Amino acid sequence: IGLLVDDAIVVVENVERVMAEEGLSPREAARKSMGQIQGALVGIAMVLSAVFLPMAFFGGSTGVIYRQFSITIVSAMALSVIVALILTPALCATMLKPIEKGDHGEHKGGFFGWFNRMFLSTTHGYERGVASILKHRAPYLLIYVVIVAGM
Amino acid sequence: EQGKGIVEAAIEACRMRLRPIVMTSLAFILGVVPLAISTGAGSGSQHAIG
Repeated sequence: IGLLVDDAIVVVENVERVMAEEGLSPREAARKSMGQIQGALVGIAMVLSAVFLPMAFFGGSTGVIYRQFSITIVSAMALSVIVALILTPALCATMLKPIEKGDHGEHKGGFFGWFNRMFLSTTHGYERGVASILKHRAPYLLIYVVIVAGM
Repeated sequence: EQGKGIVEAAIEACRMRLRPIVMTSLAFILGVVPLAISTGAGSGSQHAIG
């Protein structure tokens, strides 16, 4: 259910992202956004099914344990990419036609419009953070080797 | 492949994609903390994965 609700939330953010950054039409928003997401979403299927397929190939008493685990995962993730490519591009374009006026999280209803501004401050700090990673680039790669000594 | 290079592209990529990562992170954490906190029938096997 965790990986099954992952892809149910990674696909609505991509179609609201073009509504937020461009104000594009909410019908053609799916064709505009998921024209470059349909390849990635069908490509994550053959890696998320390949991290589970060979473990269901074992024999003996552990084979009956390892099968009906991996089968119950691949049956969930094999059709979720299909319903993510079929259903929700139509449903974001039919039962969701939002046109926001005026506010951008300032008023928001009440005073809870500070949380998205805090999120903006964290990503504004995060781009400076990855710039400070790309400052010298040697210690942040040499700490990776002392990480994998843990492995 | 459109207008940017190498170092500048990966910064704007994570600036675009920081919101879905923290979207799935809190959801996946809070969905699996019940079987990591709960006690009872089969909880000793739930705690081996949660």
